[PDB]
Amino acid sequence: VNSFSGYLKLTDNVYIKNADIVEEAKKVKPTVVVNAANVYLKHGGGVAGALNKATNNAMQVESDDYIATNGPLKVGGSCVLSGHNLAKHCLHVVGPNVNKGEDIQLLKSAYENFNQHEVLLAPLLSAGIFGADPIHSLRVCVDTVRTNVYLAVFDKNLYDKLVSSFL
Ligand SMILES: O=C(O)c1cccc2c1OCO2
Repeated sequence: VNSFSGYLKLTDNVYIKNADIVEEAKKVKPTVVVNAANVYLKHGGGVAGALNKATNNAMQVESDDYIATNGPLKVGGSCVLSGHNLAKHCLHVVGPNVNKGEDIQLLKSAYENFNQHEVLLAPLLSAGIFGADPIHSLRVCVDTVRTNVYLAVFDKNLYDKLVSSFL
């Protein structure tokens, strides 16, 4: 049993809810929240800007030190950093950004990072301002992630379309 409430069950391991991932993280304090990161960990907008704002920019300060030491992530890659006030840990995952021309096949590699964690609160990778089709992102998630993933979908309209169209 875990703390997640109000989710619709899609599969054995994937759950979905219409929710602001920031408000959800603040309520649940999950072990792992996933950030929709870029390779520079520049948390300007979308999910990353919202998560970082909720940490009062502490996420960005920590991220800048990580990049100064390690250099940029790979598209499809990840790193584990602090969850600050939102979670124990933040798994920063880089899905391909279609609005930069990145290979959508890298979305499966991105979701494979989730399998290193037993339970996660996450957004749909490469959705929103990363430009991918969220229906596709949900299918890759279901077909890739084997650990227990609680997906937060901010837009109610999109949430209802994802549920209604789910195979
Ligand atoms: O997927 C998004 O575009 C998004 C952007 C910001 C915050 C969020 C989101 O979904 C969960 O909560």
